[PDB]
Amino acid sequence: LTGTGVLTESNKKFLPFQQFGRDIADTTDAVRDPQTLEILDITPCSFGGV
Amino acid sequence: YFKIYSKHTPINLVRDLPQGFSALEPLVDLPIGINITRFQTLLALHRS
Ligand SMILES: *[C@@H]1O[C@H](CO)[C@@H](O)[C@H](O)[C@H]1NC(C)=O
Ligand SMILES: *[C@@H]1O[C@H](CO)[C@@H](O)[C@H](O)[C@H]1NC(C)=O
Repeated sequence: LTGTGVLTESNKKFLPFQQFGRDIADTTDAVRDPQTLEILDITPCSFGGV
Repeated sequence: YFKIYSKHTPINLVRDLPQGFSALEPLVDLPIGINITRFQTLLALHRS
């Protein structure tokens, strides 16, 4: 799952079967780590208008 | 693929199904790749 963002600690408690979390835009908000098996919350980068 | 979803619920109703809401979690996915059109429950006898 390729992406670009800031990875933060996720308060969300995923169910054991669940590995991904999809926002209203069908883009992964959070992903369950494939090595340490924890939940990481993806947030987009600080885009802005100049 | 054979998907088995299951849920265990503690109830205290004597006869019929209780009325309520309980979403079934997915338990196990089986790579079987076979045709299935019929099923049968397996019970256990009690011998004395
Ligand atoms: C290997 O993966 C398992 C779970 O998939 C994890 O518990 C374990 O810590 C991992 N080992 C290393 C060295 O990352
Ligand atoms: C699956 O079994 C049914 C019952 O015999 C049969 O009608 C059907 O053609 C079978 N399908 C395949 C893909 O074998």
